[PDB]
Amino acid sequence: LNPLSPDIWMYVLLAYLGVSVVLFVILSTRIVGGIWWFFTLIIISSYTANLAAFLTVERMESPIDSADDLAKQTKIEYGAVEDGATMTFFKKSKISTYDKMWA
Amino acid sequence: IDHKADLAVAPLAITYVREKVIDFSKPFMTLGISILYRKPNGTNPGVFSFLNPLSPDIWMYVLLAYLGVSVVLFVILSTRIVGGIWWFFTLIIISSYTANLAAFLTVERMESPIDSADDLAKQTKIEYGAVEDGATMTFFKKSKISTYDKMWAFMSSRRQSVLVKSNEEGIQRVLTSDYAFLMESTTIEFVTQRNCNLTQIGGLIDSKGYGVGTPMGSPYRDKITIAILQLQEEGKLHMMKEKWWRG
Amino acid sequence: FMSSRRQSVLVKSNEEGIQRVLTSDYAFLMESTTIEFVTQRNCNLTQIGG
Amino acid sequence: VQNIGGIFIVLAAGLVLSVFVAV
Amino acid sequence: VQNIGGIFIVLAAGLVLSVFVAV
Repeated sequence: LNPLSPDIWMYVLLAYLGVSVVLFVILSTRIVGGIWWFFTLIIISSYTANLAAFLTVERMESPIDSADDLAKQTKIEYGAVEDGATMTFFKKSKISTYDKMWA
Repeated sequence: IDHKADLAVAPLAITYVREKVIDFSKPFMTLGISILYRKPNGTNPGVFSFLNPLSPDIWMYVLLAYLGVSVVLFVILSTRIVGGIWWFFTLIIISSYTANLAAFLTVERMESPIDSADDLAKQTKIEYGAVEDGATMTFFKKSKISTYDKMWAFMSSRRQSVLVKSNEEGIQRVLTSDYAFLMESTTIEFVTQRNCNLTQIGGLIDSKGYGVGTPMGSPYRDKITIAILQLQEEGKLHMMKEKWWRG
Repeated sequence: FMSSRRQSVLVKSNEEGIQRVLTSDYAFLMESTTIEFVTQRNCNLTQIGG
Repeated sequence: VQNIGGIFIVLAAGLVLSVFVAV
Repeated sequence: VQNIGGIFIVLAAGLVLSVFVAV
């Protein structure tokens, strides 16, 4: 379930079976072996880099366990009951966590 | 101010709010406000466990499964293709392990060491405060800088259990929980020379002065001032500093 | 950030500003005409920002 | 579990394909 | 990820032409 767009690995699969059968029907052997080893290493490195970026983005977004962690977080929206309790305290709070939560 | 004492020798900071009430001599000691914190109690080493895998029991499941299919490959054209398939399956496993380790290391490298006082002012998990009815609390009221205003607002918001009465309770409050104190740096130097388990994070915030407290309007204060200036010229203050702050 | 460390990172004169850029990891903030004279004079420094 | 569950599923699928080819 | 696919199929056509020339 990669964040990258799919079917590129399907293209690699069909092209790999094609170059495998055109190798099977026939100094060039070590050349095409090193070429395919290098290009599969390139594909593995790109997949590893994309997985590392997605895992770093997931582990950067920690679960919300505190008010200041919620204040630094921006995707989850938050609110309370207007014109009464738990709003007038947020109206006149000078602490930076609660100021950024009034923001 | 009630003339129940004619001299105060206990170290009190010279401020503007007390210059208009009582008088002081020249400061025999200089001062800076600093933050006492515990040392970071982390960095688990590999003396007994060194954390080789991630998801370790299921990593052992992976190792058992690959040893089982290696035995299956040993007992039974197709052998080359099956070995290559399990070869790039192990390459997939190695790539996933590398990605997870890189994510963990990049998360571990991007951390805040709460060195400055503004880093303490930003967060609210690390509770903080000072000695109640002291010069540090009075300075935080009159501070027009918004960082110390935010710190005093957080101190006054939870005033029931953040303002201790003595610096021994300061050590008892730093040594448990996740508390950091804002007090006088000479006391911080004394408790860090006595105990090598704490750190002074950040530099001196603002300078102050340890003077001799006198009642207002006396020539006794002026004689005390000339005596302290001659004594600091005599150099015995440095000898008392090297005697008491050492050890 | 400047006013919290107002007695440590703030200079008293323009000669302290150019030397703190050259010696320590530090950037100065001043009127652009003097910075134009410094960049025409000295080559190791430059002007950042509009 | 999760990614490793799919790894185990494709390992079992490769085992079944190896059994089918090996006959 | 389709940026990698373009250079991948350019190099695939290059190795196909290399196989065609060398044989």
